[PDB]
Amino acid sequence: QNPMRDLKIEKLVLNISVGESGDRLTRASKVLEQLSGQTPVQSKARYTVRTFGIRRNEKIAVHVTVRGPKAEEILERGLKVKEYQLRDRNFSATGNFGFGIDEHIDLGIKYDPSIGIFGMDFYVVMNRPGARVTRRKRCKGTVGNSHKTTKEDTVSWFKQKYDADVLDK
Amino acid sequence: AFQKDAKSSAYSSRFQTPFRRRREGKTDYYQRKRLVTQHKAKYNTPKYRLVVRFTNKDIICQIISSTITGDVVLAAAYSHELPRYGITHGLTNWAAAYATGLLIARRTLQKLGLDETYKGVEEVEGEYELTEAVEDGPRPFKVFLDIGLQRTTTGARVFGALKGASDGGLYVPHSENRFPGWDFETEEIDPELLRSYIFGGHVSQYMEELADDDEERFSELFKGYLADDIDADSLEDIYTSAHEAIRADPAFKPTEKKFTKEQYAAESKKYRQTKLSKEERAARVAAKIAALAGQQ
Amino acid sequence: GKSHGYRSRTRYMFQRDFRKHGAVHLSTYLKVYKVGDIVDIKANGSIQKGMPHKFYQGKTGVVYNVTKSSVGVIINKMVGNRYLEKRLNLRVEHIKHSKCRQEFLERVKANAAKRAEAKAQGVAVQLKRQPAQPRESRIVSTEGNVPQTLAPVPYETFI
Amino acid sequence: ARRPARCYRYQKNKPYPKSRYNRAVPDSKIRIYDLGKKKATVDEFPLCVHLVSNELEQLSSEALEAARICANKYMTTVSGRDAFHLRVRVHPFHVLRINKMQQGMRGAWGKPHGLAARVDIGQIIFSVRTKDSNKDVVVEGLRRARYKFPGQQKIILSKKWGFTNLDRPEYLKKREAGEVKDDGAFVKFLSKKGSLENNIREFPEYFAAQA
RNA sequence: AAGCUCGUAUCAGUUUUAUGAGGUAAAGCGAAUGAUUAGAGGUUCCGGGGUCGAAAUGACCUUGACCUAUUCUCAAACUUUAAAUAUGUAAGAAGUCCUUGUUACUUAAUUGAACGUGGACAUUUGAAUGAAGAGCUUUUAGUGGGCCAUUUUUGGUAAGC
RNA sequence: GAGAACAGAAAUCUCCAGUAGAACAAAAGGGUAAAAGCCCCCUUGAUUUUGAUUUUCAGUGUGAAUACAAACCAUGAAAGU
RNA sequence: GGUUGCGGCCAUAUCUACCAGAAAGCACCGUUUCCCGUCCGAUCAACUGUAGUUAAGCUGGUAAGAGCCUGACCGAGUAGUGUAGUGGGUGACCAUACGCGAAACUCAGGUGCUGCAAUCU
Ligand SMILES: [Mg+2]
Ligand SMILES: [Mg+2]
Ligand SMILES: [Mg+2]
Ligand SMILES: [Mg+2]
Ligand SMILES: [Mg+2]
Ligand SMILES: [Mg+2]
Ligand SMILES: [Mg+2]
Ligand SMILES: [Mg+2]
Ligand SMILES: [Mg+2]
Ligand SMILES: [Mg+2]
Ligand SMILES: [Mg+2]
Ligand SMILES: [Mg+2]
Ligand SMILES: [Mg+2]
Ligand SMILES: [Mg+2]
Ligand SMILES: [Mg+2]
Ligand SMILES: [Mg+2]
Ligand SMILES: [Mg+2]
Ligand SMILES: [Mg+2]
Ligand SMILES: [Mg+2]
Ligand SMILES: [Mg+2]
Ligand SMILES: [Mg+2]
Ligand SMILES: [Mg+2]
Ligand SMILES: [Mg+2]
Ligand SMILES: [Mg+2]
Ligand SMILES: [Mg+2]
Ligand SMILES: [Mg+2]
Ligand SMILES: [Mg+2]
Ligand SMILES: [Mg+2]
Ligand SMILES: [Mg+2]
Repeated sequence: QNPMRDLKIEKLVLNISVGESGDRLTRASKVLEQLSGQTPVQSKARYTVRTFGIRRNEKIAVHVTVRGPKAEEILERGLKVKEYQLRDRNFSATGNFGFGIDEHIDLGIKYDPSIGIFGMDFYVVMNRPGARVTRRKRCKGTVGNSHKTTKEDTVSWFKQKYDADVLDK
Repeated sequence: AFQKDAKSSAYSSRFQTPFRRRREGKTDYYQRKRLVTQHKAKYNTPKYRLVVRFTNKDIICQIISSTITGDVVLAAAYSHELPRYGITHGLTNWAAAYATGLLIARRTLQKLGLDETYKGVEEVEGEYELTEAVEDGPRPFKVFLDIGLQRTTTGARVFGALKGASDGGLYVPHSENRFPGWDFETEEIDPELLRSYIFGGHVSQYMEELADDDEERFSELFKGYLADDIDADSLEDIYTSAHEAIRADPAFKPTEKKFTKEQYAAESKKYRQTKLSKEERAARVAAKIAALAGQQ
Repeated sequence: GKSHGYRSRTRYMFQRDFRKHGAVHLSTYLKVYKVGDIVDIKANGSIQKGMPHKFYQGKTGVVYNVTKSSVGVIINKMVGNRYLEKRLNLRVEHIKHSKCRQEFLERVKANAAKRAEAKAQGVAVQLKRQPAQPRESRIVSTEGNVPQTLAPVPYETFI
Repeated sequence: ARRPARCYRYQKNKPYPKSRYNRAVPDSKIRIYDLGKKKATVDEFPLCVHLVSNELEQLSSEALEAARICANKYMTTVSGRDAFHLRVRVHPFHVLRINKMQQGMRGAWGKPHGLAARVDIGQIIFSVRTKDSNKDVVVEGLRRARYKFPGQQKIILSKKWGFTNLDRPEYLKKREAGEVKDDGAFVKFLSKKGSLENNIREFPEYFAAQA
């Protein structure tokens, strides 16, 4: 049965992978600030590569997580840019989904040649109610199979509202 | 689950399971050991915790000692006993937590005999105090807060219960800095605020600020405050009389109870599946290998 | 060169008892010790503080003193041709109450019972312990049981 | 430069494996332990004959391999390279040292020299499976590998079907019933334990109690 | 060597009983780690090769790696299990139970902890065997190259090493 | 393992599985999972006094270690450490 | 008998897959004025018990289930071992005498017990 099990969106997490720190990265932070409204979070390189031109702990890529209605907007507003067509991939067998778009200008958000042009990673975490059981302190449990988000259940949820397309096979 | 996930014999065999109350996310043993253990030169002297727990909107207060067989409840007070004392709603909140502690404080200290000596503070101006040792007479009852897995944040209601047990006359060693009105940026306690929380004036001010700025929400939540004709201003005297009510007769009314234990056993055992016999289970296999196997 | 440090040779000796790792269960600290108790010493690798030296592993002694976290034990360790008195300061995790006297404490309050319950009856006691005696005579029946005659079997191989 | 095999014949030292603590050891002269038709099915080769050791001694890899040749060679050229499965049952895991050579006896711990298999009394060295009609070819096969070894070993007719664990009638009883299904070179057996579900999936020809 | 204080007393290169400790031997490897022979069945948008091809997140052979259920063989410096021999403690009068004193320690508390005053029960008084007794003190010699045998066992092909 | 623009075997983001297969300066062996590991917050108990104890042992010394006593402090709501 | 709070033992309590759960409880659940914490009221904090739900947790049952536990003249008196001989054998090794005695294996049975306080057709 299906009373309380519906489907909420847990969170949407945008992320910008840039191959360095400094000006180019603090700009990618400005992009996500005025887009999220919440201040974003920087990430440091995990090790050193030198073909990717990075030293460990270098400050590579900012990102942010957004929850609730505010995520529905940046979902749809970016979903538009994809013309509401994903692939049979893009959906994890564990139930979430994500895509990516170059040129943040292509959803809202004017240009500013002092801020440049950046591409993004949109990723969207789906969970039914009572997902707290996994995340709380006391009595931390796991969600039963007849609750856990599947790929099927999410694609069928996606092909419905938003009226988008799955494509591929 | 997922095919290439899950688990082998090897894995499951050599797996050492945690304790029960750790597999249940109920008990923090690292802190349990450090709360329970007694100085080995005090021998059988019990070390009594104050267990303060919060269900969804019921408050448990137990003064508890330990034994290798189990624990031992000296006295216990639940915040759902507050109706007896004049609190019918919002018995979860900070000032509900306070009173429940004061209930547990008066309750034990009574059945101990330290009732008339060691009354604690009747005033409740909210100044910082712990109950002092009465000269040439029994030292106070000593009890240590068992917070459980509750997170320690400044203002949290787990320390509300502390304040009521401490103001009730128990000796419960505590610092100030986790009470609301603890100034972060100076070590200073605004008491005019802490009184506001002991009497509920943070909830009363929600009522008032939701009187003229919206009534859609003020009726949704704060519903019952209408239906009994209680609007904010009286909230202070409600609790102020509950304190009087508690110190007057703490003695713990048990429920009248209606239907003997044997009764509850009967009806509830209807709804409980019972196990099987190997003979019954052997017949279930023999059935399967009849049908499923032999080509219909 | 040689290596003689304090915990040398103790690899399996301080090991944890398979699938028994982790915290020590809480009873270990609820147990209560008084001067005069006999305790057995088994060191617990998980508690590095207050650890007995490996020589006292598997050794029984008598507590001479009791402190916050610890009991002192005295052990007769024999060096050369004599015994010397060693006193050890042990965390309670390394010490369990000894059952070595329980058959004596059982037998004292038992020998007290059959003492009173006999004398008040007019004596006839016999409360000292006796060893296993040879068994008495008996008559084994052939009823339903006739001897089944066995012989040695020949050589086989079966591999 | 190979010291006469007389020198390592007996088991005088604790097992000295190639290890993190050894590391320098050479390679076994015998690298292949399964010869002839080893893809063959369990039903194909009922007759099993072992080479069995009567001593507690040590067999060099160089004597192992040299015997493996002599036995597999005789068998292929008479009964044919598909007529038998020769299984060397003994792996030379234990390293023989040597003190090569100026001081004489100071600091005499040797360096790896060769490898040997440590062999029990009654422990099987070679195992061969064929069909009963090939017996006398197999037996003379091992009998010549005998000459390649130190110390008495005796050839023995197995009471067992091939390399299986079952005596020939007990394998037949189980195989004409449902319980036995093919694998690899070996077989698998239907267990009366475990999930009933895929116990029936595998072994479909049981659950009749007939042919 | 000199003794000295005592003496059925206390004593033991022994057993029995009760209760501990141990990771050697064996054993184990379709249990962890590490080694090792053989196949069988699976999984690749993905290690490489080849036919089809404009290609494909293409299909088809293919050989590897992995996964699954099996299979042959091993460990001084591996191991779930786990001996035999060897080993700690206990088997009473320095014991057991009652009553209720002392304190500055400890308890919420005459609560406890420790040490006691007063009271109850004798040698079948608490297993075996032995006991030309047990306990104690002082002072001083020589020695401080060792070697052999059964069993365990290291280095060495070995050795009367 | 399954997912996300440039992004590839290796960059950052997310979910699932995860008895520890990691990490804890260093050799190895113990030990450790709401920790003993990782991130953060507050600090100086790495302090004062002088005894006992364990290993090595002659039951000397040294090294190292343990459990108390008497201070003065740290930290935590607290038990504690 | 159920449930809850605090437990003891710490897999007969774990794992995998499904089914069932009355009343109460627990829970999920609603809000962000306040104390408090976050990149994000997801966690954490406060407020509501109002506005919803048995879906999840939780409890139980099912499975020739994985694991785990217990037992047995199942294996096996086997392997190993203390003791003995002017025992056997060139040796490697082995047999016997008086004792002690496993592990795997095989088979059968089992799948948490339980302390304190409160609560409940
Ligand atoms: Mg198995
Ligand atoms: Mg664990
Ligand atoms: Mg804590
Ligand atoms: Mg050394
Ligand atoms: Mg020395
Ligand atoms: Mg230390
Ligand atoms: Mg060297
Ligand atoms: Mg020969
Ligand atoms: Mg050893
Ligand atoms: Mg070993
Ligand atoms: Mg061995
Ligand atoms: Mg074994
Ligand atoms: Mg292995
Ligand atoms: Mg491997
Ligand atoms: Mg390919
Ligand atoms: Mg003895
Ligand atoms: Mg005598
Ligand atoms: Mg005499
Ligand atoms: Mg001299
Ligand atoms: Mg001299
Ligand atoms: Mg000298
Ligand atoms: Mg020395
Ligand atoms: Mg040193
Ligand atoms: Mg209900
Ligand atoms: Mg359900
Ligand atoms: Mg729960
Ligand atoms: Mg089972
Ligand atoms: Mg002999
Ligand atoms: Mg023998």
